[PDB]
Parts: sequence; C-alpha cells; structure tokens
Amino acid sequence: SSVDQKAISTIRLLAVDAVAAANSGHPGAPLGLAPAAHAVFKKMRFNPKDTKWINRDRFVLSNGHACALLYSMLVLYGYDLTVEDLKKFRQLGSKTPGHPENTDVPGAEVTTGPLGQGICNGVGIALAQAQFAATYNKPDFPISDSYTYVFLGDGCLMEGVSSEASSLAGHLQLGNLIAFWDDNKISIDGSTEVAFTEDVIARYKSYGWHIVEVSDADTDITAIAAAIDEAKKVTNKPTLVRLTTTIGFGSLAQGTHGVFGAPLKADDIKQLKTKWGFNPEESFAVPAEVTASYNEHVAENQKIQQQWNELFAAYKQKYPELGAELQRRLDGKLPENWDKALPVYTPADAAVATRKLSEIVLSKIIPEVPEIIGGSADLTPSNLTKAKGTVDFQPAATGLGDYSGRYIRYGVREHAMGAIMNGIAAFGANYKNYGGTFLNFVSYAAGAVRLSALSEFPITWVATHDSIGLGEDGPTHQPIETLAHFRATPNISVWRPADGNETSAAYKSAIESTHTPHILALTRQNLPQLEGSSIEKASKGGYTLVQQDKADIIIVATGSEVSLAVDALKVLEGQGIKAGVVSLPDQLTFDKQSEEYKLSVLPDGVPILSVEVMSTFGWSKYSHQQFGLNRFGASGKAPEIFKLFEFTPEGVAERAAKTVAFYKGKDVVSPLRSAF
Amino acid sequence: SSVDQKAISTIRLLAVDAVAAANSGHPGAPLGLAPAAHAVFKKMRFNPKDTKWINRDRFVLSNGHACALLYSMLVLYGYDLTVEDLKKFRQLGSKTPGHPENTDVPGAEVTTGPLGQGICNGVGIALAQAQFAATYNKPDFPISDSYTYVFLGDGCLMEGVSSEASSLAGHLQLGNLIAFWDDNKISIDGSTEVAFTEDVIARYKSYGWHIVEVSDADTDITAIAAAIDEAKKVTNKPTLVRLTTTIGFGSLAQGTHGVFGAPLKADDIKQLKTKWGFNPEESFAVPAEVTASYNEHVAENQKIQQQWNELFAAYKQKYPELGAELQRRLDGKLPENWDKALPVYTPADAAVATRKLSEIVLSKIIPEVPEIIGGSADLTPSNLTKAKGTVDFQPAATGLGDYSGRYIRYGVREHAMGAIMNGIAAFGANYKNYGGTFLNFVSYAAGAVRLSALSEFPITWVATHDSIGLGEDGPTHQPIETLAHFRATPNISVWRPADGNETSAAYKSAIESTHTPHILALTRQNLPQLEGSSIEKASKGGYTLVQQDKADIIIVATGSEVSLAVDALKVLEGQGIKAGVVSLPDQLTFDKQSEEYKLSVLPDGVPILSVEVMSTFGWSKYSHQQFGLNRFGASGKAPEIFKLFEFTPEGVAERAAKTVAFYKGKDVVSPLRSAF
Repeated sequence: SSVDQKAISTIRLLAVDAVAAANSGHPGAPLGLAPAAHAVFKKMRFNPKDTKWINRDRFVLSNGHACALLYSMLVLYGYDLTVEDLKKFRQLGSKTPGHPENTDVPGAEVTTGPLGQGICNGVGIALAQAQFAATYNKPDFPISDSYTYVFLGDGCLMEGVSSEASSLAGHLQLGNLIAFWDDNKISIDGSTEVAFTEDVIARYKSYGWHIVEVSDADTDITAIAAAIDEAKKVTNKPTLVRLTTTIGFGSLAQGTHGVFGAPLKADDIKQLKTKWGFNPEESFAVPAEVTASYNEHVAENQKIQQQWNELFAAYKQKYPELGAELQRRLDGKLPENWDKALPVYTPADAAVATRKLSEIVLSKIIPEVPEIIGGSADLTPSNLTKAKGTVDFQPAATGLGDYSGRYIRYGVREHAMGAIMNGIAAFGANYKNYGGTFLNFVSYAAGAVRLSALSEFPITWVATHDSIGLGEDGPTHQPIETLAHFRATPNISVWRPADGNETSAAYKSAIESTHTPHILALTRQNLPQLEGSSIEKASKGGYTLVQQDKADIIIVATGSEVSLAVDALKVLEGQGIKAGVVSLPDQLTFDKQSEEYKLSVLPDGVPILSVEVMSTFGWSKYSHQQFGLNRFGASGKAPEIFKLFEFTPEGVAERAAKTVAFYKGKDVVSPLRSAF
Repeated sequence: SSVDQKAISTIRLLAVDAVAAANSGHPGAPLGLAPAAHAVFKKMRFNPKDTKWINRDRFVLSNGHACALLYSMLVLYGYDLTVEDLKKFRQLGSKTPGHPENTDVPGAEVTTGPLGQGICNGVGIALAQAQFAATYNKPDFPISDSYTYVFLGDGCLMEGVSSEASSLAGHLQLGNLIAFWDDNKISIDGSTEVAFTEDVIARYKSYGWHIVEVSDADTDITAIAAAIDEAKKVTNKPTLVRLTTTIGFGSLAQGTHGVFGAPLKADDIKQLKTKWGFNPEESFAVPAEVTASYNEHVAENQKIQQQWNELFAAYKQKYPELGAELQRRLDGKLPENWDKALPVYTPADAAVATRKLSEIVLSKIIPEVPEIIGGSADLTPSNLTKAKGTVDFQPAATGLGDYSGRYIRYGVREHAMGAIMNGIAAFGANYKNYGGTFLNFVSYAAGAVRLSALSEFPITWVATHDSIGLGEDGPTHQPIETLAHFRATPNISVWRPADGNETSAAYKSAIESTHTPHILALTRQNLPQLEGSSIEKASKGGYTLVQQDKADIIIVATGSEVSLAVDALKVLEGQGIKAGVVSLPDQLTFDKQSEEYKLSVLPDGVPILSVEVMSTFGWSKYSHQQFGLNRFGASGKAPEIFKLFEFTPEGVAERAAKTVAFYKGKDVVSPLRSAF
C-alpha cells in the first residue's frame, strides 16, 4: 500500500537526483524499473552489514547503465553507501561510478555495463550455487538454497553472449535463476522496431526457460511479487519475467529514447516530485517511513542469517569433515599443503606438450581441492576433459551428470564461458574455476576477459594450441596478437610455460590467485623438460635458466621458444658467442618482483634478444632486440612452419650474432631501466 | 539418378582421400553434406572461369573445418584448383589450407573456420545484394537477382555471433538468403545432448525465418532441391533448411564424434569405396561422367553470364549514368576526384571532437560515393546516424527505410556487425562499408576484426569515445589495451586522428583501401585544429608537425595527445628545453613509407618520448621512452581524469625533461634502427 508506493517514488527520485547532480547518466531505466526493484529486494535475503553471507540471494543489474537504481537500493537498505555518495554519482573517486564495479561498490556482485555480461554472470552465480548446494547440503541442512535475480534490458538481449548463456542455462535447468526483462521498447540504439523485432518470449521458450508476463510493471508490484513466487515453484527451469514498463515512467519525456541516457530537464524533475507528493525544492529526499520499512526487512534477513549461522554450527557437529572444508573455503584458504599434489619433472623425463602437462596437473589437483571446478568450450574432448574420478555438471534429470559434478560442458560458447566464469568466481566460497579452449578463440570472449581483470576475479583460461605449433588448422587458428592483447590489459597474468615444472608453477599461481585472472598459453606439440627449471624458480615469473657470467648476449624466451633458445646457445658456442638464457613464463608475475631480483635476471651491460613466435609487442620491456612473428601463419605441419619463419636454432643464432654486432662499441643498460 | 549418385560418391571420396593424404582434417561433415552440396551447386549460377561475376550466386561454408567438401566441389567444377591441389590439403604453401581463405582459394568468398563467422558473412553478402539490386535494377533490367547459400553446423548455431546476425537477418526480411543446418547431433565439443538441447527451429521461427525440414538429407536430393525452390518462393524471409544427416555417412564410424575431426582408418576408406562402386586401391578418382555432368551445368551458367553481359550493355544504353557508375564500381575504381569532398580545416577554425569531424566527413562523402554504406551498433544516434539526404536500409514493408537505403541499424550487435561488414566487402562492387560503435566494444567483435585483416577486406570501424576522454561512463567503457591489440594484428590500419585535417586523411585511407581494414579511434571531447596539419602530411601515417632543428627531444603522439604535446613544448621552452612534435595518426601507414621518409620523422641523435593515453605496447618501435596509461581508468569528468594521471602539459614536460637527462652523455640512435 502506501509505504510501498512512497518507497518506489523515493527510489525513482533518488536516481533522477543523482543523474541531475552529475549532469550525466541514465534516468530512464531507473524510473521504469523502480517498482520491480522494490518488489525484488523485498523478496531477497541479504545483510547490508555482511555482503559476503554465502546463502544470500544475489542481485545483478545487467543493464548496468541503470546503476543509479542499484545505488539507490543499496543506500536505502543501509549498505556502506550513503546519500552523500549518491550526490557524487559519476564524480572522480566516488563510490558511485557511472557503471557499477564490484571492487568499488558495496553490494555490487559483479562489474556490469558492457551489455550482455551481467545476465551471463548471473548464470554463473546460479551454476555455482547449484554445485555448492549439491556438494554441501544434507537432510535437515539446507546450507545453500539461495536465488539469483537479474535485471536486463533490450540491449543485453541483442548481445550474442546472452543468447549463449541463456541456451546453456536452459539446458542446465537452473531453477534458482530468475531474470527480469525490462520490456520498454528502447535500447541505447533507439526504438526496438528499428532492429529488434524478434519474438523474445518464443526464443526463451525454445531454450527451455519458464516465462511469466507482467503486463503493467509500471504499477503492479503485486504481480511482480507473484511472478517471483511462480518462478520459485518451477525448480527445473530458469525463469524470464517480462516486465512491460514505460522507460522514464513519470517524466514528461517518458516512453522516448531521450530519457534513456541523458539527465532530465529541471522542470521535469519538479513535476515528478509534485505529482508523487515530494517537495520540488528538495533533492535526495529519504522519507523516514521508507527507511523504517526497509529496516524491518533487513532485521528479518539478519535473523535469517543468524539462524543460518546456527545451522552451520550444527552442520559442523554432524558432518565434521564437510563442515571444516566449508569453513576453510569461507575463510578464503586453500587446503594446507595442497601444492604438494603438483607434478614435478626432471630433465630425464620425456618431452610432453604443455596442453597434456596441464591436463595432468588438473587431474592431480582436482581430487585434492574441492573448490576447483571448470569446463571447456569449442574444444574436442581429446584436448580437455574432466578429471578422472569426477562427473560432468549436469542436472540429474538428464542422466548425463549431476549438480555435484565438476566439469562444465559449455558448448561452443567461449564468450559466455568467460562471463559465466566471472559469475562462478563472484559466488565466492573460494571457487577457483577454469575454462578451456584454443588460445586464438579466447579472443571471442574479450568482453568478459577484460571484466575478469577489472573485477579482480581469479578465473583461469586453459588456452591450448598457442601458436603456429598447432600446424595444419592454419592461420585462422594460429595466435599472433593474442598474448600482446591480454598482456597489455591491466591485471592479467599470461603464463606461457615451457615445460612440466613451469606448467605446475603456472597452476600454483592460478589457483592461489585471489585478485588476478590467469591465461595459460599451452602447446599442441611436445616440448623437452628443461635443465634448470623448477616450480620455485618459475614461480618468480621470470628466471635465469642458463647463467653465463661472461655472456655476449642473453636470450629471453617463453614457452616453446625456451628450448629453441637453449639449442641456439649451442649453435652460438660454435660461432664463438657465449649466451645466457632467461625463461619468462609470466611477465606480470615477473614485473611484481623486486627491482634487484629483476635486474639479476636482465642485468645491465649485455645485449638481450627476445624470442617468442608471435607479436613482438611488449617485448621491449625486457629486451633490446626482438625476434617474433608479426604476420599471419600458414597451414602445414608445424615443424615446416617454424623452418619457414626461421624459428630454428640457426635462425635464432643468426639474429643473436647480429645483435652482438649491432651493440659492438655501445654502452648497453638493462631494458628494465627507465627515465621515469 | 545414377550420375547424381556417382557425383555424390565422388565428392565424398575426394574429401576423405584429401584428409587421408594430409593425415589431418575433418572427414565427417564432408561425408554428411555431400548430397546437399551436390544439390545446391546444381541450383547455383556461377562461372569457374570468372569468380567475380557480380550476379553469381554465392556459397559460404560457415562450418569451415569441412572445407575438404568445398575444395572437392571447386575441383569438380573446374575452378583454378585441381586434384593435385587436393593431394596437398593442409600442406605448407598449398591452395588447400586446413580452413578456407579467400586470399588463397579460388571460389572461397570469405575466410571461414572460426565458428559462427560464415553465416554472418552470408547475411552481409545478402544485405549487399539487396542494397545493390535496389540501387541498380530497373524494369526489364534485373542487374542483380542472386542468392546467398550458407552451410552451417551445430557449432555455428551455438556461437552468439550467429544469433545476432540471424535476429537481424530476420528483421531485415532477407529473402535471398538460404541457410542449411547440418543437423547431425555433433559439434567439435561432442554430442549435442550434452550442451545443445534447445529447439533450434523454434528459435529461428522467433527471428522471423522460414523453415524447411529435410528428414533424410543423407539421400534425398530431390527434397533438398525442392527446399531451395520453396525458399525462393518466400521472398520476405531468410530460410533455414534443416538437413538431418549422419555425420560421416558411410563410414564404419558414422554417427560418432570420432569422425568429426580426424582421418578415417584405411580399412574404413576401402569399404567406402567398394560399397559405392569405386576401386579401393585408387585415390582421388574422378569419373568422367561426373565431370561431364558438372561441365554441362557450367556451360549453362556461362551462357547465363553471357546474357547478363548483354543485359548490362543494354542497361548502359537505357540508363547511361547508372550504367557508367556500375561499370566504374565493377572496375574497382572510386569516382574521379571524389576526395575533393573531404573537409579541410585551418588553425583558425574552432575545436571539434574527432567523432563529430568523422560524422561531417561521412555526411560530405556519402552523397558523392554511392558504394559507401554503413551503420552502427551499441551507440546512440547522437553519436552516429545516417548522412542527411539518405534513409536507413530496411525492407520497405516496415515503413522504416528501403533496401536502397544507406545506413544499417545493426542493433546492439557489435560482433555480427563486424562479420556482416566482411560479407558486404566480400560481395564486391567496390563496396566501402563502415560500422560505428565505442572503441572499447570493438573488442566484442575481435573474432570478426581479425578475419577482416586475414581476408584483406577494406572495412572501416568508426570507433568513438577512444579513451579516458569519454569521462563519466568510467573504466568499463575506457580503452586501455584496445589499440595495442589491433596494432599487433597484421594488416590493420589504426588511425587516431588529432584534428580535422587528420580525420579527413584517415577517411581518404579507409575509403581508398582495397586490402586493409581500418579502425578510426575518435574522441568524445573537443580538440583544437593544429598548426602544421594537412591531409597531405597526415596521409603519410606519421609526419613532423613541429620541426625543431636543435631539438633536445622529439615528442611523438597521436589523437588527443598531439595538442597536449604542443602545449608541453611551450612549458619546456620555459625550462630551456627545445622540443619537436611528431604526429603519428596511423602506425601501419607510417611503417609502409620509405626508410628515408621515416628517418626524417624519427631521426638519429635525439631522444624520443611517446605520449598516448593508453597502453605503451608497440610504442618502442618509435620512441626511446613511453608515457602511457597501463592501468584501468576512472569515472569522472574527463579533464579531472587527465589531471589525475598527469596527462597535462606540465606532466608531459616533466617526463620530457627526465628523458633528456637520462640520455645526457649517451649516444642515441633512431628507434627505427634494428639489428636484423
């Protein structure tokens, strides 16, 4: 009744006033979605004073431009966000950025705005919840029973990533996912009649979703609440709730593209306030009756969490081992000495492709670290499959797996895999999750990968077939630019291990990570075990593999090119040139080491040549001269392609000799030195 | 009857024998799709001796791994591809690469393999055909009436890019598009029951496609032909033909994932040959009766082209101006002196954002160059809209445009826009087409962008809001890595114009291009017109803006940072430091200039500092020290963000002074010098 209507008006006007203060941002969807936001938050279980309660319901604003709405909800419910923060919407350094960021905004589960991402993140939160519940729940112990609520608009529904994730979520029968479509006939691009005339509901039925339609979502909060109740009864399908709204509801300019993405006029804001019973002379008003009503819901939710804490204590008594495991995960700690399961190799061991070494690592650590789950997309089972002793993550109704399973069959859906991985990480409970594909097609998921970095999520791409070393599939499949792209993105560890020990170091980093996504670039072709490699040294990101105190040159290399550098060293010896070799399996980890450590690897006074069979971009950080591949590849047997491009011991040696000659009579300082 | 069955067996066995010779590749889909390929090619109009006939039907193999099938068709029809080339499938340097490449394979319209791309390319070929026909056809002059036939598999149907393009193609009522789904219950990832249980047909109906189902596509070529006839009657919908096939049909391992992507066993190939009436001891057999039957179809198609040539001659007589325009386009030539329409500016003109300058260029050149069409995705109309005097490309039935229109409303579909642009370019007829979005979300289309480069297509991204200069939308929207990514990709011109004259040079390059895709990185914020800029100098990619014969330092910059460098020069003068300024609007164009020209811009004997407000990757090609932004951005007013990161005249000057001091007493040679 009346306090609910007052709350809705309060939300609407807080959002409009925030946009007005910034003179920037998006008032239309906040106005249109305030009734639904009020109704959904009243059904959600959450604690503003404990944003990490593991059995909270999660909310995701996929239409992230509408974040003045989210911030208004968080303020009204007493999260660590205030009206003073709302006044600083879109202002440098504020807690209310123009699109919501999980690192900066209390109560933002994920970073959204780039369209399509949030709904996929919601799929991942729901996937994680189902896996977590299957792992821990017991009779009389509903440790995990929470829902995932997502708001999304027409823009998200046009982005292909959301189609991928929605097809998969329907297949996975994710009944605790409840998404709400803001059916307002507008996107950033304009009216939907211009480019978006598909039958959305028919499409979602084709994916196996349940549908509820709310024809008057501008006012009918009773029907929105009833739609949630209906969705909760359908336990084997995700639900799409069609919210037919007027964008900018209440504005003089309601129902037009003009209210999508620009501040309202001042006189429009005045008439909004007067017709909803607010003072047109006042901004950022919060009626105390609204606060009281919201506080009551918080207090009830806090009593639910208090009871959950007692359930968890009783669970530890009845299921001591599972309880201790759950506690450890909620504390953010891996199993003690888990890394003793990492395989270790010697130079007497056989050559192995780093793809195969990686799969061996996973097979050893998955049984020991329950919070590891993962999967693959656009990749044959022979290139990655589940660890022996596990099953696929599937609804049991299919007969193909169980929600307790550990390996996700993403289908040919790289981009959704990337965004779903972000949602699994966002769930919490120490999930360390991975996704396998070919390195060249990690690029299909760039939108999500960048968000892994910005969101500080410890996700891992298992990215095989890293180079021309894959051979016959040819230039359509062979990375050139890919490592440069991701190394140039802030906060991405890009491991390119050369051998067995380096591959174990790469996984130690990826699994221990709490704030940095990892990409592991792995080979189709076999590589030798290196003399001088170890987990310890490779864990520094870069290390001296072959030390030469009288070096004429140092060759720095990664991955498959480290063995090439070692072979080139022998050719150079016959030419009277003494070389050292540095292996640089992760540039980010190396960069984070001390200046003195880094200089011990890349000293002053000696020319340094890099060797890596893809783009030379970035390599001047570490080298004076760069031997790389800055053209597309070729379709043939891999050794013949390496020969064609002179990535041979003799070709490296020739360039090393030319490098020595180029610096004769010159003073050479480490590439690590800088003017500023 | 019998020759048709023999042809199908011939196709199947050529494909299997090609895979066998390579001991690599994909026999399953060629076996399953040979009946459909035979039926479709028999309905297609094409000339193996003139692959560029503008009224040919086009074929696209979206499931590009199946290319042994395509190559077999091209060989049998007498394209410039032989059995000897088939024997060299997947061999270094051959005309039969492991995935088809338009640059290397006669009769390959586009480069496919990366899943989802080809169907989107087909949408673009069909879009171009509709626009072309609307522009040129007249009563009794069907200059353009061709169809676009696409084969695609389950993998393509899972990739989100194909959903985007299929939604849009349905909206656009593209009745000359006929796609065929290889419904074989397999993808690269395994059986479709595992991850792909959606109702594909219901989804395609929701997009507005027509459906024809062929339940026995292993044998029923009569029904496949009838499906094509049915599709041609439905002139206002694209058609999806469901081909229910057995992957690997005929193999001992038919209907299993094992035949998807590995060579068959030798004994399996023997039994295939014997049961189809071939000699199991023989490989690469081509029965002369098959050749005769295919030659008859070629001869009929050549008579159709001969009549088309006479129609075109009669068209030139009746419609002299349109006929001459069409001839010019088919000759690959732009209008004479078209570039006189490019806007020119002086330093007395007002400051303008390069986004606005770009839109002004388009508004002036679109009316003068009929082969320019383009559109936008995920971008408000205020940031890009159609040129004044044109209409949107829409089916007239909608009332929202016409097929003669010039501006495509792609919706929020960046990746499909990128792949559709490739298809428009592939159509030919000198189409110079563009697609607008925010630079940060060009990354959503990386799969297609890379293929623009590999395919050598002259497409153009109009990529606004290039940096932290966009301000309040914040780090989710602000590029950091994006230019480095695309500059590191072979064959991409990445223009970052600083002012009006540079923006005109960028368009001169983009429109004149025949083999190189362009990305134009453009500003939200206003920039001054520069003293020293011109179309002539900027057309060199890099040029000396401010020459200083006694320079202590040269500052090289792009885009918004050129004006910053000029302001820093004045600060430095007060510190007793003399600087020159270089503007580097396109690194690729610059790299292609003569060594002497490049050294005149970046000489020996002077320290060089780069300034660009994003990643420093690549910049060591042109500079000794680099001032960039290697962290994510911020949400606030843009000038405050620049100040925060010290991209100010004083901050640049400080780093320039430190650079001068760092090189005191050192011998400095141009960054352009190399040891090899």
